[PDB]
Amino acid sequence: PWKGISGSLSRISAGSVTNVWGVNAANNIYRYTGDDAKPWVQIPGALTDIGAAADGTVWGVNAAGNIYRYVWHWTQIKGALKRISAGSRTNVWGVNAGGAIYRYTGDDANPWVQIPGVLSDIGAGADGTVWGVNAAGEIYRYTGDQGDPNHWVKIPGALSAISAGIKTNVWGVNSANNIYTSTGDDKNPWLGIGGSLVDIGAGTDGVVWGVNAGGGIYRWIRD
Amino acid sequence: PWKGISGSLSRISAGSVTNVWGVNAANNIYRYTGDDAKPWVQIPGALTDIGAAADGTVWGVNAAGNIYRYVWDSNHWTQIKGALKRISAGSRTNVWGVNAGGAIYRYTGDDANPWVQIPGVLSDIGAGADGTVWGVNAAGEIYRYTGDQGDPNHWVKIPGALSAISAGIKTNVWGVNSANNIYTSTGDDKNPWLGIGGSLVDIGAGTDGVVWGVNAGGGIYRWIRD
Amino acid sequence: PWKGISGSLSRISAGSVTNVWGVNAANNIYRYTGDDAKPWVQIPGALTDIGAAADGTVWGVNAAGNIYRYVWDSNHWTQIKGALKRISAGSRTNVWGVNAGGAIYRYTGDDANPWVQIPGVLSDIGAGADGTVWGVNAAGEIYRYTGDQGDPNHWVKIPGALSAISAGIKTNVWGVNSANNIYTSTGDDKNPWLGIGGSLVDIGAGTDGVVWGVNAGGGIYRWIRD
Amino acid sequence: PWKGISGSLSRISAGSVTNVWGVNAANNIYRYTGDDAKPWVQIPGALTDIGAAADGTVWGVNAAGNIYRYVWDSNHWTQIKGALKRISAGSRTNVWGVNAGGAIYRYTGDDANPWVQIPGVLSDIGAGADGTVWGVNAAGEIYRYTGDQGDPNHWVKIPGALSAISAGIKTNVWGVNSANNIYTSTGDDKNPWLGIGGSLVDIGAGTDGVVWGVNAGGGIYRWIRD
Ligand SMILES: CO[C@H]1[C@H](O)[C@H](O)[C@H](C)O[C@@H]1[Se]C
Ligand SMILES: CO[C@H]1[C@H](O)[C@H](O)[C@H](C)O[C@@H]1[Se]C
Ligand SMILES: CO[C@H]1[C@H](O)[C@H](O)[C@H](C)O[C@@H]1[Se]C
Ligand SMILES: CO[C@H]1[C@H](O)[C@H](O)[C@H](C)O[C@@H]1[Se]C
Ligand SMILES: CO[C@H]1[C@H](O)[C@H](O)[C@H](C)O[C@@H]1[Se]C
Ligand SMILES: CO[C@H]1[C@H](O)[C@H](O)[C@H](C)O[C@@H]1[Se]C
Ligand SMILES: CO[C@H]1[C@H](O)[C@H](O)[C@H](C)O[C@@H]1[Se]C
Ligand SMILES: CO[C@H]1[C@H](O)[C@H](O)[C@H](C)O[C@@H]1[Se]C
Ligand SMILES: CO[C@H]1[C@H](O)[C@H](O)[C@H](C)O[C@@H]1[Se]C
Ligand SMILES: CO[C@H]1[C@H](O)[C@H](O)[C@H](C)O[C@@H]1[Se]C
Ligand SMILES: CO[C@H]1[C@H](O)[C@H](O)[C@H](C)O[C@@H]1[Se]C
Ligand SMILES: CO[C@H]1[C@H](O)[C@H](O)[C@H](C)O[C@@H]1[Se]C
Ligand SMILES: CO[C@H]1[C@H](O)[C@H](O)[C@H](C)O[C@@H]1[Se]C
Ligand SMILES: CO[C@H]1[C@H](O)[C@H](O)[C@H](C)O[C@@H]1[Se]C
Ligand SMILES: CO[C@H]1[C@H](O)[C@H](O)[C@H](C)O[C@@H]1[Se]C
Ligand SMILES: CO[C@H]1[C@H](O)[C@H](O)[C@H](C)O[C@@H]1[Se]C
Ligand SMILES: CO[C@H]1[C@H](O)[C@H](O)[C@H](C)O[C@@H]1[Se]C
Ligand SMILES: CO[C@H]1[C@H](O)[C@H](O)[C@H](C)O[C@@H]1[Se]C
Ligand SMILES: CO[C@H]1[C@H](O)[C@H](O)[C@H](C)O[C@@H]1[Se]C
Ligand SMILES: CO[C@H]1[C@H](O)[C@H](O)[C@H](C)O[C@@H]1[Se]C
Ligand SMILES: CO[C@H]1[C@H](O)[C@H](O)[C@H](C)O[C@@H]1[Se]C
Ligand SMILES: [Mg+2]
Ligand SMILES: [Mg+2]
Ligand SMILES: [Mg+2]
Ligand SMILES: [Mg+2]
Repeated sequence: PWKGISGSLSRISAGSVTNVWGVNAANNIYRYTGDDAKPWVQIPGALTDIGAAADGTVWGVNAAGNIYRYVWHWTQIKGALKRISAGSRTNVWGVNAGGAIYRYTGDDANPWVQIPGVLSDIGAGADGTVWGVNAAGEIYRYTGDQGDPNHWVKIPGALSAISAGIKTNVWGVNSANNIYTSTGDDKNPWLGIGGSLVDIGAGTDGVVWGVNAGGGIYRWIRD
Repeated sequence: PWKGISGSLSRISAGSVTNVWGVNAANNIYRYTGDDAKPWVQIPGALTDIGAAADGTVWGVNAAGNIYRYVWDSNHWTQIKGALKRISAGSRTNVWGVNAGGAIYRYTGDDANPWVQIPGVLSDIGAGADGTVWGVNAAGEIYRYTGDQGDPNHWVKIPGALSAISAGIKTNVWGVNSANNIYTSTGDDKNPWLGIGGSLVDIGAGTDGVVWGVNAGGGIYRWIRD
Repeated sequence: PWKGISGSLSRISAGSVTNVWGVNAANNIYRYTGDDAKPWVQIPGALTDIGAAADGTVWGVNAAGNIYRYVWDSNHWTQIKGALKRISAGSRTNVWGVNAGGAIYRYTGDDANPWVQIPGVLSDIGAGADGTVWGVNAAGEIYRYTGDQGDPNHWVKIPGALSAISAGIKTNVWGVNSANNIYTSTGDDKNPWLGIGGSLVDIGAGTDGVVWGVNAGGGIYRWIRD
Repeated sequence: PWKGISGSLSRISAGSVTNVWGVNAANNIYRYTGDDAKPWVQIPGALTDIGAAADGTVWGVNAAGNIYRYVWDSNHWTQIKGALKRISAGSRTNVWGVNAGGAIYRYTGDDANPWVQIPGVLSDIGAGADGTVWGVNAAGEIYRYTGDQGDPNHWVKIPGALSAISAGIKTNVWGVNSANNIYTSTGDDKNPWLGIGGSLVDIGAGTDGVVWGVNAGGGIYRWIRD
């Protein structure tokens, strides 16, 4: 099931059990302390989406679309994005307000390359896994680095938010707030997990965190 | 070549050099200690197959078909609903099994609804930390999973014949045939197996390259490269 | 058994076979080179404890209690505000320490506000790449962190007595007691430790299975399995 | 020291102990089997440089400059548009090359638009699983990539001279100079290299610490620590 963790967040990302970040409705930024009794520290800045990777990589975008990378507070990286996901230093993707899709090049002076397609959310994993959903709710998995010249393969179902920590840990929520996890069977690809969430973050190590419409925060209790 | 390790085991699984478990003919459970002078510690419980992952995840099944996950606390094991005969854990997120009728199952991550059936028929399976999955059927035919890579037939047949298989990562795949001959994957599907000297009935191939096996008389071996 | 490695060190930390660091009695800092013929290179600075992670992260504290993180450039170290006496780095995201009054701290990832106090009292701590954390208190009592797993008491006591502890991953946990006796975790909380021949005063257990130690006379050892 | 391994190779790359590939003077391709008694299996195709990652990713270039990625199925290789002379694969997401005019390229993850030029001029490059990238230029000057860390000049020069370099992770960086002398990085940019006994013309340094090399007469060696 799910365990409630005190606090309020509107978007959340989990790269690993030790790297979990979110933003609240007001755009305040928080990182998970590892202490469930005192679970958040506020990190200076303002963001509306955030992507936290297994290796400690953290990227975010603000309401205007400005893009930032955490420097271990924030360095702006040129461009404009509306949603962002970071699975690792080398696998960072986002989408802009118009739905265009970009992947980070690793060159801060020329930081994005556009990837053909249209998406409204995206999840990028440490292992290179990339999944997305479009405005209508259609679901895609990236194949453009695997020889597919149409880049994306549609996977049945409908989701509004998605997160991929690894090939084997992919979760999303539909517009109704129903929660799904990928089965690993493209012909029968989702299994419903009880609960209601509006955003979700799935880590490479299996950790899964989510927030519901009211801002309540949950960690999946797999044991 | 192989280094002989003291003790007696019937099935074995290796996820990493620090997470290697086995079961003996009496169904006792043992974990490798890291010291070849005192290699095994008995973990309470009874199992007939076991899967141990690099991330620490350990799953097992017993003679009745009951399914267990190790909980790393003083309760030791939790029973997960269902019935399985063989099991393999590549990681927390990549756990597969085969039931007594040869049906194939993948763990869903929901203990309340824990398995989805994956099409096919197998007799042994090996799952890895990177999502890699290989299986063998009762006639010895060998398959690698493709159902998460857009293949509507779920599995691709790889030439050869094996009776047990293990695949802790895409790059470390090993099996044995019914005659106890040992093979490792070349990574070339058109020339897929290299014979390795020795004799084993079960094998465990870790994500980190460790390889452990057991032979028909209970003898235990670890692979030595240097 | 242990292989003796030349040189002299007082404390040691191993994150992986390629990231092993120590300090000597003079507070000089050394990094393992990967060649047992010329095993140490002195890194400029002065420290009394050090934590080295598999991901390359290295943290240290000096005799004054000052806290440093290695920056992997010609500046070498950056001072992080606060005071600590012992430190362990499992990864960039999992760094813990204990101060001179036994209070426990976890790194927040914000150098401007770097520590949160975790309830408890300890004298040594070992943090891993998977989030695993073990500690010991001054009476030798042993604890494993549970405060990120819903436990309002933050730690579970594990039977036994140790004075130094290291835990680079859930599956590779080692310690020494005040008499210099060496123990490794069995993974069974009801039968938790296996004695290992040898004698050490500090130990470092890597994510990849590497294990290094130092003895009371400064002697340095690496664990050999094969 | 080095262990000699049978066979003959001209260039080599090691991503992990289980993913090591090379090419010989005839441009034949070989993969390491894991058994030093029968160490190589020829993989069909022709290449002049190769990069093999810990995650299984393998890229290569041929004498014409054509670029290939291994597809782990019976087709073996897929050609990727462009021309390169040297290549290194740290992981699926971190692949770099140098073309015959010394221009530097990073893989974009889009086979239809596969390369972005990174400013600079190099003659060899080594990329790691953690994003680490090192290069050398034709005069032997050594650089480490900083262009993803806010540096508008993209590279920092590290003292010394090398002709081939490999960097499977931040903590395992090795090279050779034009005189075939072997060096490993100390992690101290002000005292950056340790000389290692032996003689090699190419080297591959894995994410897991494995190190392989080849010498001018085709001789193949693996580094042994214990
Ligand atoms: C993460 O939850 C936040 C919440 O969003 C509020 O900002 C509140 C004032 O602070 C809590 Se953290 C105690
Ligand atoms: C990440 O937070 C940003 C914020 O969104 C504003 O752009 C502000 C002007 O700069 C801060 Se960076 C401290
Ligand atoms: C990622 O930022 C994008 C931005 O969203 C615009 O599409 C702009 C036309 O292109 C930049 Se990338 C130069
Ligand atoms: C991922 O982008 C999708 C897009 O959202 C549309 O569904 C379009 C019809 O197909 C593309 Se896939 C090139
Ligand atoms: C993930 O897609 C879901 C979809 O959102 C609907 O809830 C539908 C009723 O079930 C599908 Se899963 C067959
Ligand atoms: C994660 O789903 C939550 C849901 O959002 C509601 O808060 C409900 C009251 O509790 C469930 Se937890 C089964
Ligand atoms: C692992 O080998 C075991 C063996 O299976 C027997 O249980 C025997 C009683 O003890 C040996 Se060593 C623990
Ligand atoms: C793993 O061992 C199992 C055992 O096989 C029995 O099913 C017993 C009922 O439960 C133990 Se675990 C309490
Ligand atoms: C994995 O367990 C299977 C079991 O073997 C049976 O096929 C049963 C009909 O379905 C269950 Se799925 C809980
Ligand atoms: C893996 O399952 C195999 C099965 O063993 C049979 O060979 C059957 C003819 O093919 C299925 Se693949 C759908
Ligand atoms: C792995 O398959 C083996 C098979 O089991 C037989 O030993 C056969 C003689 O050789 C094949 Se490898 C061509
Ligand atoms: C690591 O051992 C050191 C030792 O601590 C002394 O600094 C000595 C001067 O040199 C030996 Se070897 C570098
Ligand atoms: C790690 O070494 C430290 C040292 O202990 C001193 O505190 C000195 C003030 O700073 C050096 Se790093 C400049
Ligand atoms: C980690 O440093 C601690 C320090 O030891 C003191 O307890 C001080 C009162 O609080 C600081 Se937290 C910056
Ligand atoms: C880890 O801290 C321990 C402490 O050392 C004491 O044993 C105390 C009685 O228990 C606390 Se656990 C809240
Ligand atoms: C790790 O704990 C040790 C302890 O330090 C003593 O050596 C005691 C005699 O044995 C216990 Se292990 C039962
Ligand atoms: C890897 O070494 C090879 C060598 O390059 C030659 O192709 C030779 C014909 O066979 C040796 Se061993 C496969
Ligand atoms: C990797 O080998 C290549 C080879 O070099 C040739 O370019 C040929 C045209 O293609 C083979 Se792969 C079909
Ligand atoms: C990597 O290939 C390069 C190539 O070497 C040339 O510089 C060409 C002008 O640009 C291509 Se980028 C497809
Ligand atoms: C890596 O490229 C180097 C290049 O080799 C030259 O040394 C040039 C003077 O500096 C560039 Se760094 C912009
Ligand atoms: C790696 O750089 C080497 C260089 O190649 C020369 O061997 C020189 C004599 O020594 C430097 Se290391 C100071
Ligand atoms: Mg997201
Ligand atoms: Mg098995
Ligand atoms: Mg320590
Ligand atoms: Mg190379």
